[PDB]
This record gives sequence, C-alpha cells and structure tokens, in this order.
Amino acid sequence: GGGWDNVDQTKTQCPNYDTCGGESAYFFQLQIRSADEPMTTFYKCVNCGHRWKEN
Amino acid sequence: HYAKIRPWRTFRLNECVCTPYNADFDGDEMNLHVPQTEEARAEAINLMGVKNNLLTPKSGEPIIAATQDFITGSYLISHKDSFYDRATLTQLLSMMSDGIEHFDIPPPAIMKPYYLWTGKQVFSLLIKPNHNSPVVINLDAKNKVFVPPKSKSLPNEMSQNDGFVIIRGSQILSGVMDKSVLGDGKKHSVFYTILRDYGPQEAANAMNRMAKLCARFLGNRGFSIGINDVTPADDLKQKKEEL
Amino acid sequence: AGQNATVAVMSYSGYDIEDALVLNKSSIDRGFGRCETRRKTTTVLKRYANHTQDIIGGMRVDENGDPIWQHQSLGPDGLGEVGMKVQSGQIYINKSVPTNSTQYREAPVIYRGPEPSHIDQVMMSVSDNDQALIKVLLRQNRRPELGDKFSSRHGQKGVCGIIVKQEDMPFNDQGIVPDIIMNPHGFPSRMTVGKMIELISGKAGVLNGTLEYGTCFGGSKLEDMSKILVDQGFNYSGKDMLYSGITGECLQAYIFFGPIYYQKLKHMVLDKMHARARGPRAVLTRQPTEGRSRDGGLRLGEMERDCVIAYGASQLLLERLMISSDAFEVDVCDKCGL
Amino acid sequence: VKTAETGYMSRRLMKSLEDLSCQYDNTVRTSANGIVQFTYGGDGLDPLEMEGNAQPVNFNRSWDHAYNITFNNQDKGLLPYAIMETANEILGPLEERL
Amino acid sequence: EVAVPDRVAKVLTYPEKVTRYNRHKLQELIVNGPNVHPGANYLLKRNE
Amino acid sequence: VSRDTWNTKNMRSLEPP
Amino acid sequence: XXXXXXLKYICAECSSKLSLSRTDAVRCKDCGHRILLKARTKRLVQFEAR
Amino acid sequence: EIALFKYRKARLEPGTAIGAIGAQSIGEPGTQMTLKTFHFAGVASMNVT
Amino acid sequence: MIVPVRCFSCGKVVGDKWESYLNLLQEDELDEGTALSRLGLKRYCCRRMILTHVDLIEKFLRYNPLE
Amino acid sequence: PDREKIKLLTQATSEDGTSASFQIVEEDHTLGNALRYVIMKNPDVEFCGYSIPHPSENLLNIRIQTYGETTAVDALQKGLKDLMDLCDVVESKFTEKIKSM
Amino acid sequence: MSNIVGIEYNRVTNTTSTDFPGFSKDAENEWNVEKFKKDFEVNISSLDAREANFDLINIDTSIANAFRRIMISEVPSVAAEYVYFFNNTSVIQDEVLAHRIGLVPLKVDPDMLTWVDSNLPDDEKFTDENTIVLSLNVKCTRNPDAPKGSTDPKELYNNAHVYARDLKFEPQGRQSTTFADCPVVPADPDILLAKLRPGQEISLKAHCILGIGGDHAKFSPVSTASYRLLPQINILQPIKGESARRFQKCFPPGVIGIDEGSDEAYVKDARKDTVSREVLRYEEFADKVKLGRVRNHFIFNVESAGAMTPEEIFFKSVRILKNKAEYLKNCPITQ
Ligand SMILES: [Mg+2]
Ligand SMILES: [Mg+2]
Ligand SMILES: [Zn+2]
Ligand SMILES: [Zn+2]
Ligand SMILES: [Zn+2]
Ligand SMILES: [Zn+2]
Repeated sequence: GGGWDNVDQTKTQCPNYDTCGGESAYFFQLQIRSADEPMTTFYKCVNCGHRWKEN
Repeated sequence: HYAKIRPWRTFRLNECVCTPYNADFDGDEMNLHVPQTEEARAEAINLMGVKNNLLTPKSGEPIIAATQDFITGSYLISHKDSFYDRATLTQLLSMMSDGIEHFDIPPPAIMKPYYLWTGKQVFSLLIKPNHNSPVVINLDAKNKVFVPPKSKSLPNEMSQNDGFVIIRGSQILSGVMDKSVLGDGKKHSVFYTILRDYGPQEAANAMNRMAKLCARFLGNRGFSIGINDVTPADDLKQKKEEL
Repeated sequence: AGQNATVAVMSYSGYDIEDALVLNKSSIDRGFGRCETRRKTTTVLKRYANHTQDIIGGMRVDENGDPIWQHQSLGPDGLGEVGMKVQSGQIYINKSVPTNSTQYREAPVIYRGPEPSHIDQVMMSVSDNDQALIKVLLRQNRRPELGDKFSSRHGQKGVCGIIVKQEDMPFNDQGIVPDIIMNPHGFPSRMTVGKMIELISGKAGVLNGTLEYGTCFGGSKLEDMSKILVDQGFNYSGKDMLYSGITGECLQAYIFFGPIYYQKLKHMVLDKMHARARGPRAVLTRQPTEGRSRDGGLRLGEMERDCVIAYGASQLLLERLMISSDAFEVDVCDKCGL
Repeated sequence: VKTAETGYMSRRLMKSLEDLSCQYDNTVRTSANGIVQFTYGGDGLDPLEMEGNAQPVNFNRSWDHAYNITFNNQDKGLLPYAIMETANEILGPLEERL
Repeated sequence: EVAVPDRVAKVLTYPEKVTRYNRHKLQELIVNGPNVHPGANYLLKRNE
Repeated sequence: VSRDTWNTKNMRSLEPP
Repeated sequence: XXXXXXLKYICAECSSKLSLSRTDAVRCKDCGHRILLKARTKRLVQFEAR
Repeated sequence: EIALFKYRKARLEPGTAIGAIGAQSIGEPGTQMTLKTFHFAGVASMNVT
Repeated sequence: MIVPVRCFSCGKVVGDKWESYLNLLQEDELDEGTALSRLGLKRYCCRRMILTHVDLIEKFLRYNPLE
Repeated sequence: PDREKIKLLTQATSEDGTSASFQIVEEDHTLGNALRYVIMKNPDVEFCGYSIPHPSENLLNIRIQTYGETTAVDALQKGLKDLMDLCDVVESKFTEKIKSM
Repeated sequence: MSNIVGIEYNRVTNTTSTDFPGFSKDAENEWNVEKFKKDFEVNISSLDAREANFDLINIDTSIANAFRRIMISEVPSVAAEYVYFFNNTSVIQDEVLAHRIGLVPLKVDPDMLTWVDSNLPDDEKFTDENTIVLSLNVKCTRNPDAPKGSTDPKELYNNAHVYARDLKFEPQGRQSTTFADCPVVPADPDILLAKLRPGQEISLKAHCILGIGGDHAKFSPVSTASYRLLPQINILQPIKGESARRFQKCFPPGVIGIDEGSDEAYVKDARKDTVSREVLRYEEFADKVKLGRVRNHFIFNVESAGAMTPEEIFFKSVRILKNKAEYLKNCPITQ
C-alpha cells in the first residue's frame, strides 16, 4: 500500500498546476551544495506526484 | 561575450548570466579565453553567444533570466500598491534605460485626483518603450504564489492576490512580476516570449532594461530584512506551545 | 582578526547580488579593511668543494654616478636597502654563482610582482654549518578593492562587488553611514538568525558602552538589547529609517542598521588575477606552462572540449586546441606514414 | 562522492555520443555513416525549439498573440464554418503534399 | 558582455591583420604602444 | 560666529583645477 | 617660487651599530649573537598619504 | 502563419552535434542527484536504487 | 595596532580621544558608556571605534629591537 | 569654450528637438537630481530623468522630452538658469540669517 | 498625505515630492522665484566654531541632498598628500604613518592655496601657492630620572608618544608672510600619530595640498554633514491618566509632555524626537497617534573637521552647486 499520511507536507503549488490543482507537496531538505550555499528542498505534488527541487 | 575594458581587477558579468555558469560572486574564479582567428571568433560569437543561448538545449526552457534582487525589485514595482507620479515614472524609465531611450508616456491609470501610473505600466514601458519598438507581447502566466479567485467560475486573473499575469499588446493587465514570469525554467516567461517572437536582441534588450532598472531602483526604494521579520507574534508562541 | 563594520542590510546599487558586498569608499580611505602582506625570500651563500662560494656584491652605476635602474634599491652591500621600494624587475639580493662551481655568473634575486613591495627587514645571519644566510622580508600594503573576499562569522562570505562614495551611501538621522551593505537575500535561505541577533546585540552594546556576549546556548538576551535600543531612542528591532544618499528621500522600508563583525579573508584578487598571451612552454610537450608563477596557461579540459563540440564550433576547437596551444609543422612522407 | 562518480558518467555518455550528428537528409548517423535514427526522436524536431510541453507550438498563446496582433474592432467576424474554410484553405495543400 | 580588466586587456591580444579598412586604426594602436590600453604589444611584418 | 567670511574672501579654492 | 624634493648593521638582541668590513665576520662584536639586521636606508622614501 | 513558421523553425538543423547535446542533457542533471537514495520519511516502500 | 585617526564611517576624529578615554577609565573611574559619552562620541560608529579598539602597539613595543 | 563638457547624443534625439539626451561629463547624482527636479517643474517638460550609465565613468546622460512648444535644449537651459536662481535665493537667505542671528 | 512623510509600523509612505506641474489637472507648483523666494526659510538653531544646526524650510529633497553631497564630497580642503620619510625607525610602517598623517586635519583655510596642476613635472609642480610643508622630527630617549616603578611610558621615556601637534609648519617663500598670522596647525593636536620606545626616531616632512572629499576622505572637511526631516507627531484622540505616561515613555524624555489639570498627553518638542516607532507597537495608541515627517523641512547638522566653520562649508556647498549650474549653462552643447 502506502503510508504517505505520515510524510511532512507543505503549501507549495506544483509546476503542473494547470493539469492538477495541487496546493500541497511532500518535502525533505538536504544540503547537497557546499556549506556556503543554502539547503536544497525536494518536492512531490500530492495531486500528481511530480517531483521537483526548488533549492 | 563581448569584451568591455574596465579599470578594476575582476571579470565582471551581468547577474542574469550567472545561472548557466553556476556562479555566485563568493570568490568564484572564471577562465576567459580570447580566440585568435577570424573563423574561430565568428563561430564563438555566433554559436556560443549569450544572446543565442538563452535557452538550455536539454529542455528548451529559458536559463538566462532575472536573479534574486532583480526578481524582488520587479515584484516590488509591479506590486498593486505601487503608484508613481510623472516625475518618479520618468526617473524610473531613465534608470531603466541609460537616459538614451525615447519613452512614449501612456495615459495614467489614475486620472483623478492625481495623475498616477502603476508599476505594471512601468513594466509595460520596459517591454515596449515606444511605438517604434516592435515588441508586442501577449502572455498568460501563473505566478508561483497564486491563490485562486473567490469562485470556481471566475477567470484566473481574478485571483485574490496578483497571482495571474495577463499581458495584451505588451500591456501588463494583471499579476506581479514574479520568478515564474521573469526567472528561468518557465516557457511562459516574458523574456522567453520576447525571444521566441522577436529575436535574441529584443529579449536581451528587455533583460538589460530590467537589470538596470532594478539595480538603480532597489537601493532608492529600500528593502531590508531584520529580527522583526523572523520574530513570532505573541499569540503564535501560545498557539505553538499548546499544539 | 576583523573589524566592526557599520552594516546596512539592504538591496543597493545592484552590485550586491549573490553574496556580493557593497563597500564604502571613504571607509576604505580611513583604513577599514586595510591589511598588508609580508613575504620572505631566503638565500644561502653555499660554499663548494673548490674553496669557492657565492658572494653578494653588486650595485653598478651609470656614467652619471647613479646606479642602474635594476639596482635602484640595492645598497653597496648588494642586499636590498631596508625601507626602499622594489618594483617588478629590480633586484633586492644580488647573488652571483661561480662559473666553475674566480669568475662569478650573475644569479640575482629579482622581484616579480604586479604591485611594488617595500623591503622592511633584511636579516643577515649564518646557519648552523658556517654557511651564510640571507633573509629579506617584503612588505606590501593592500587596499581593499573589487573582488576581495569578506566574511561575517556566520558563513556569509562574498567579494566586494562595488566600492561607492560615502555621499551615495544611505544615511540615518545622525549621518551615520554604513561601511558595508549586505544583501537581505542572504538571510532567508541560509537562515542565519544569529547574524541578526549579533547586529542587534552589537548595536545595543556600542550604545551601552559594553561588549556583548553571543555564547552558544546563552549570551545577551534579545529583550535586554531591545530595551537598550529603545532607551537610547532607536527602534527595538534595530531597523532605523535611512535616507537615500543619491535621491535624499526617505527609504520606503526601514533598514536593519548596526555593527557586524566582518573578517577580511586571505583570498585577494591581486594574487588571483592571472593572464597569459604567450610565454614559457613545457620542453617535452611544447605546451604552455602550468603555474601562475611560471606564466602558465589555463587548461581547456575534456569537459570544455565536450562543450565546444556540443556547440558545433569546429574552427574554435581547432584554434583553441591546436593553433593556440601546440601547432607543429611536421614533415610526413606520402609513401610511408612516417 | 557524487562529484567524481558522476563526472566520469557524463564523460562516458559523451564518448558514446561524441560523433552523432544530424545529417542533411534528416538522419542521425555515426561517424561511420551508419544510421542510428532515421529521424531525430521520430519527429525531426529540435528540443531547443519547442514552445509547448515538448511540442513545437503553444497553440493557446499563439492564438492569443495572433488575435491581439491582428485585432481591429472594425472587422467582420467569420461564421463558424468560414473559419474552417480558411483553415482548410491554408492547411490541406500542405496536407496533400505528404 | 563581460567586463575585462585593462590590466589583462593589455596582455590578452588579438592578432589583427592590416587591411585597407583598418590601417589607420592599427597605426594609432601601434603609436599608442604596449603601455596605453588602446594600443598594441607586437607587430609582425608581412615578409618577416 | 554669526559673521560672514565668504563676502570678504575670494574663493580661490572653488575654481576648477 | 617653487619647491624641490624635500653600511650600518644592527644586532638583533644587543641593538649595536655594526660596520661589517670586507669579508670579516657575521657575528656581533659586542656579544655572540649570530643574527644581524640591516638598518634603515639613509635616502628618501616617498609615500602617498592615502 | 505563426504556427507553421514555428513548426518549420522547430526542425532539427543538419550538422547539429545532437549526440553531444543529448550526452550533456542526460549528464548535467546526473551531477545534481545523490548517489545515496533519499526518500520521504514515512513511505516505507521497497529500497529500489 | 594604534587607535585610528578617524572613525571609519563618519570620519570624525577619534584618534585624539584614546588617551582621554583611558584616563577617564583609570583616573576618576567611569563606566565605558559614560566615558564615551563624555568625550563627545554620540554616534555608535564613533563609539565602536573606541570601544572595540585593541591597542596592540603597546604589545609590539615590548619587542623593540633598537633599545 | 569647453566643448567636451555637455554633448547632445544624436542617436537619442528626435526631429525638431523636443526630445534629447545630453551627456554631461564630471557630473553625478548631485547635479543630476537637482536638475531633474527643476526641469520637471517646467510646465512644458513631459519627461525628465538622468542615469549614470556606469559607476566607473564620470558621466551623466539626462533625458529631456517636451511637448511641441519648446525644445529639450531650451528646457535644459531654463532648468539650469532656474537652479541658478534657486541657489541665489538660498545664498541670500542663509547670509541674511547668519548676519542677523 | 500631502507633504507629510507617513511613518508606519512596517513602511514609510509619501517619500516623493509631488510638487511639479503634471502631478494633477491643476498644473500648479510650476517653478518661479518670488514664490520659492517667499516660501523658503532658514532657521539657525545653533552656531559654534565646529558645529552648526540650521533648518532649511520649504526646499526640495533633491536640492537639500545636493547641498549635503557637496559638503561631504565636493568642498575642497587641505590635507597631507605626500609624506617624505627621512627616517622611520618606529614600529609603525611608513605607509601606515603616512595614512595617519594624511587623516590628520590641518587648520589651514582654503582659498589661500591654489589647486595643484598635475600636467607639470614634479620639480615644478609644488609651489608656495600650491603646497603646505609640515615637518615631524621626534626622537625617543629613555628618561634617566624615571620614578621608581613608573610603568607609564610618559615618565619612563621622553617623547614616547607622537602627536599631531608634533607636526610643525615649514613656511615656504610667501607662506612666511601669508601664513604669518595663521601658521598651519593640526585642527586636532592630541591625535596619537605614533608611539615610540628608546632608540626609535621619526623624521619626515609632508606636502599638504588642496583636495576633494570625493577623491579621498582625508580631504572631506566635515566630520559629518547630514540632515533629517522634522518629525511630526499628531495625537488624534486624547490620551490621559496613565496611558498618557505609557505614551510619554514611547518617546525620548523631552519630546511629549504631560499637561497639568488637563492630564492629557501633548507634543512638547517634536524636534527632540528620534523616529523609533516605539508607540506604533502597542495596539492601544494605534488609533490615537499618527507619526509623520515634514518632507520639505530639513534639520541640517554640519560638524566641521576643523579647517573651516560649518557655515562657511554650507555656503561653499551652495556656491558649488550654483557654480556648476552656471558652468553647464555657459558650456556650448556639442552634437
Ligand atoms: Mg559558493
Ligand atoms: Mg561560488
Ligand atoms: Zn501537481
Ligand atoms: Zn618515405
Ligand atoms: Zn650583539
Ligand atoms: Zn564615527
């Protein structure tokens, strides 16, 4: 099945908003840059599942 | 690029073209090469030129576009609370250009009690300074923060915030100047549309106009962050503690 | 190691995007960020098996009695005069090496520096093995310029993007003007609230006459600093109203204004600026040398070759990789491919 | 670890596609003149030149732009069938060309 | 565009050939010489 | 204070160098 | 009118004025110190007061 | 007219280093993703690389 | 090293107030804040120029090589 | 006769005047903003504004656009004279108050 | 709105002039003297030998800022430019000593020097009308009568501290007579130029020329020249009893006062007010107070470095603005 109910959500509209009106997106933050750039946040739309990284 | 001889000891570049390089003026060093033959020089400036490479070949989405402060200044100008009288508007346009561009001042959005222009008119003039300029842009775009209109039946530009951008005849009718409209990766960008419809030179002229305007405008307008912008409200403390 | 720069956290001049800083001219004039570098050069007058050793004589003159330019700061001893300037090409240690190591070939120590230095210490001594030892310290004052790196104890580094006149800088009611302007865009993503608290605590400390404490898990409480700020007539949040230096009007937003400790980092653009047109080449491969001190060239790696290929620029590939690196007119026989 | 690990991956991919170029007959061929693709992507379309979602033309923006460019309040709107006749008069010669 | 230091502009040169179209410009550059930026560092004669 | 100095004195320094 | 312009060695520890003749020694003559420093030059050194 | 012009302009040009462009278009995004598979905390799905 | 002649931000002369500030601290002791206010250092830039200065020249003179 | 101080930029100049860009060397925001204010207080001026194209150049391009009545050169001369009169008034008031006290 | 700069809790409003024809249908506020000449007022709050506080009333922000910028960066002053070290045996590097000497302000009045022309040879460039020569000759010798345990270097050694006063004016030709009544002296003579120990000497002379603050800060004649808009505090509804005391504590002590009998709070002196918006964070005076700033009322505070008087600095600034306007007007426009 799936336990996506237990995953941190946030209020972000996916890039594919015209196809799916998703106001929420699962996220997790990683610092995949040098320690002088800020952290990177990865997203996953709750309405389509489209993943993207907003950095 | 085209060389421009300057007095200091650094390689200076427009912040719009930092994204393809992945550069961030934190001590970054970049290598400059001077081609030595006519054929190599022509090939460089015609195939690898900045104007000819505003889109990444991996997806075609624009990659040379507004950076952080340019986006913020554009948003603050296009913000619905922004009203400018004639003197302020003409100074804004002169900073947008080098003072060497003709501008056809349109009729003000507000005609009584005062002659006030909105910042969206300022950006419409940024796109199309006068009647001789051929850039006529028609665009529909969603800003990255778009709260939907109060009803499902209402059109997208009736958003409660300025979250939907409408441009008709290079006249910005709604929406703020966002990252989704002036930044990279969006095929509904203003610069992407200007490029695809009128040429890399027109797109680059718009980008330069926007960069100069933002650079000269943000400092005089004032934009700052402090402890009060991150301090929680007193009610928030209690709400958080109980939650 | 640092200085308490008057910092206004605001967008300014457009030259402060992406970690770039705005530096006050006339703060640099008054000595803010002013550093210096001292470099030593050591030479040994080594004795040889043939009862011979190096000497440091020199300073020949011209027909008018003055020394030649190459020896303009050399002294009779043949070691650079303490306190005199050396430009590029001059000698500060006139060493000569024997030709049969009676006759001494010249092997002097020549200053190769884009900016002149000043001899500030010539140490004449002997090593533990009765061998003459010479040490010359070259000091060089350095103004903070465009591209010099600064940091602020919170991982917020960045080079000087522009240096602007004091009158163009924004000012407050008392005429206080920032030494450094740093972008507000560096705060939200890096999430350095410690830097804001440092600004406020430093402001309250300078206004109260006491150094404050920012110890981990402790330090001076923000409410106390805000109380000090309010007592002296300032906003509790450290946000003062400034006027524009170029328009004179009130800034429409209150500007985070106060002292922040800023450190000047060792990476100066004067030691990084390198450019080569033609010069020394590797003996084996006949390609440009690979060091800045050796007037080296910039390597165009496989990655840059791949990028130029993806552009489809065949002539640029040819010029960068053959014409401008190593072009050899070989003789090839048509009968035997040798 | 990613730095070097991914660095070779990109170089390796290039080594395999180093000599693949679109020919003048609209075929993708190796340096040995052997065919890899008879038409690039089965489309012949450059990914750098697609204005829509992986499509060459954004129909909605194109229609809006055309209507605004050619707008004139003094102009007779075509009947719904006449629009189709104009469309089939422009497209359809190109259609029987194939 | 890129803003190039005059210090590195005075070392990084372009080998421009003299034609009927740019001879006066190249003469002015040669007179300026290698120390004033709108100048020239080297000259290569046609028969040398 | 409260006395003019510019009226009496020729402002030589204000000439353009 | 107008206006015109405008071998002593030092012991490291004893601060004595030395005069090293032609190939004599590198020692201090007052104590056994082996470290000597050139004194400041006697001629003009000009700086911009900036 | 606009649609036909755009479709004609979208055609791949002969001589394009399309193989090299594809290699870089597949490799440049490959330098931004971690070699360790990072998952959303709570999915508890199979650990496919 | 030694107290700068002017404040970095204003240009107000603060190099003629270092010894007076030290004497205010030692003779007839005051708080640092009121000693800075007594000298006329109203602006916080001129205040920090004196409050944060580290007199390293007195420590460098302990190694004077031409005694 | 200083012919290198203020120049008319011919590429950014309309026909029959009424629109012109003037390049003034060795000037900056000080003269630029005051001149822009004074010129904007001229009822024939519809567009005034200056830009310093680059901080590394002592340069100032000031754009004047008028209606059909007068020319940009006329408006610029009028603004300069009016700034002169403004400074006269300020000087007179300051001198009077300094004398009085 | 209307000429008052709005001071809110989160933003500043009405920062632009809006006093030009074209702002509204009534094409008023077109430029004319005898209107500016009648409206404009000067109010000199105080005048000292080094500080001036005066008000420019009914003048534009652009003109006032032009004055301020000229004062800071365009009024000439005399400072040391070239330092010729005969001997610097101290611990401070020569370049550092030269910088400090240049930063020393000299009490030499301009208009008694001529601008140096750099198009001439060094041997003919410096004249008596052109340059001030200041010598510094100081030598540190251990004080033999030093008191027991007298750590203080002042009693331990002679001339252990170099001061700006140690710089001595060397009159050259006419200077001997022109500067006879006014020998060039440092405005601040207690500036600690250097600290020396026995055996260390400093011997130099400095050539002090006219310069411009925009060129180097050492030539700027003002410690700070700046203005502030006159604060305006409007009490919309009566505040009384103890909320009045709480209101009074949100301002500097002498800003607003407490009335006797009336017991209401009233604005006693808005000039003494630093705009901190401390009253705007309390949600009980939110509907009772309105903070503002008069946009065309400027409170200039000019503090001279010491060379000239602040009133002379301000007049030189307004004259500089007028003179550049006149020079530009007389210049012929080249195509
Ligand atoms: Mg970085
Ligand atoms: Mg970087
Ligand atoms: Zn979605
Ligand atoms: Zn053969
Ligand atoms: Zn000794
Ligand atoms: Zn200060």
